Amino acid sequence: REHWATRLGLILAMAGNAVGLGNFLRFPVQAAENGGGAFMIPYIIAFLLVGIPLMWIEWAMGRYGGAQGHGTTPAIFYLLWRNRFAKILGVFGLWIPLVVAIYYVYIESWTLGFAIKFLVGLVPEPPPTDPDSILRPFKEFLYSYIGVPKGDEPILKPSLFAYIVFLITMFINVSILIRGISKGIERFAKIAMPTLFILAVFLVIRVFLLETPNGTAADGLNFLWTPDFEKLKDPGVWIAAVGQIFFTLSLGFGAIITYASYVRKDQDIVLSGLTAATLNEAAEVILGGSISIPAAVAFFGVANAVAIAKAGAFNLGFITLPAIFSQTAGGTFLGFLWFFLLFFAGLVASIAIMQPMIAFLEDELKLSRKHAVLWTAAIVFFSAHLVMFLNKSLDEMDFWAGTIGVVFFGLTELIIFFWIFGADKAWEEINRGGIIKVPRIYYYVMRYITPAFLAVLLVVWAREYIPKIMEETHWTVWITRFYIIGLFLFLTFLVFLAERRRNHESAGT
Ligand code: NA
Repeated sequence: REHWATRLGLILAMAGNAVGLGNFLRFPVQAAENGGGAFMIPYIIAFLLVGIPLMWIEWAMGRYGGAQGHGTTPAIFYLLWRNRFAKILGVFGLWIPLVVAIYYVYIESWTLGFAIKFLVGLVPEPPPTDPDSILRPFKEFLYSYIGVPKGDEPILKPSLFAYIVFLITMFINVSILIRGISKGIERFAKIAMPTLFILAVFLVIRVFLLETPNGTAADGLNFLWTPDFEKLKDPGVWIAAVGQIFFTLSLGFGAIITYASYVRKDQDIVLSGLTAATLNEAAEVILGGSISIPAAVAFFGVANAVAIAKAGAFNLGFITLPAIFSQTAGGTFLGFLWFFLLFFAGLVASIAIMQPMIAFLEDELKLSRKHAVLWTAAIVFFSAHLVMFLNKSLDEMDFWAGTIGVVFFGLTELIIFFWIFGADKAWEEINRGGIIKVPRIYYYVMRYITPAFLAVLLVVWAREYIPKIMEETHWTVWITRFYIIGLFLFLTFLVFLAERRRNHESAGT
């Protein structure tokens, strides 16, 4: 049973577990939509009150579980709280990261293919003042890549290039994963993370060199870090912030769990945990935030940039930014560094979220790692044809898995641990082996404040928001829902087969 070779590599694998497209694509959008410093106050408080305490919880659960030879939730949950219903609530730990992995690798597939075309100079050349005559070639460029419908039909038809780049991205994930935890993953994490922070810093610097009549890049800064204290009363903001906090730290993914289960029993989660997190927060609020937004706020001024991120998630990353760059000396290459940064950022993140499914096939169904990975790739590859060819199918999985399910699972796994399993046994399992220890106040966050946050939020969500989604939507949503439900069923059948194999051989041995 594998463990992390070196401590730094651990932290670097854990920081790359958190760090990814969320730092770069996602964060700028959620902050732009939610109005800068109006988003940050919630984001920070959520970080302390939710992200922080939740990460230690997931850490401990992973380590505690790995000690018993179990990396995933369906197993671990049985241990903390003994039930057939503990296993069932644990199937969300396989399900969330799987469904997320489905559309996530595909979006990272985009970054790779763009970086490729952007290097070789296959990008479009805009006409030598007007923003729309500028952004359009790139809008068309992305739309041509992912095959956005020209018709009414909710039907995507990606390019032969995008398709093959996905197969490649899939291969590259396999190649990292098939070498295991220390050899495959921990190596790459040591390479990638510095390789990442360097590319980011360079871009941050190079982006600060932008000025137009419309603004400096220091305009975007003071938009992001200067509060609106009135929006403190707006629930949608608080809902947006925690959605970022979860997604950013890979909370509720059953990710931190699986990785941490390869931590040796004695090893400190209480420092390495905090470190890899504070690394991500750097890659988010410091690096990630200081690139995409300030560039647009510089070119188009604030209000227009804010209007671009509302117009789509991929507007800023895949369209606006490379467009801005093309107005500068060697901007096509500076674009390649953008998408190259993204690929490497998503590659550390994607190998993390495909692991839980792999660790399961290993720890439970007793599959060779080679086999665990191939099938995990096969399932993800196949299932994603839905995301690729069906319009807005991507939106659906993001909502159920990486939006709702993550919060549902976070509160769930906090309850199972800090309540059912009991407070102090958990409080011990955390600080145990710790190089340093969790502040006494954080005991009382984990027990009360944290779940009080998630429960109340999950209310203000369900009551004041959700039904419109479940109602107003086009009927193609039921195709994704159908499938990803049959994924839960499929997974539950494996949890079933696992406990059956357990019952049979344990009676013979
Ligand atoms: Na992130």
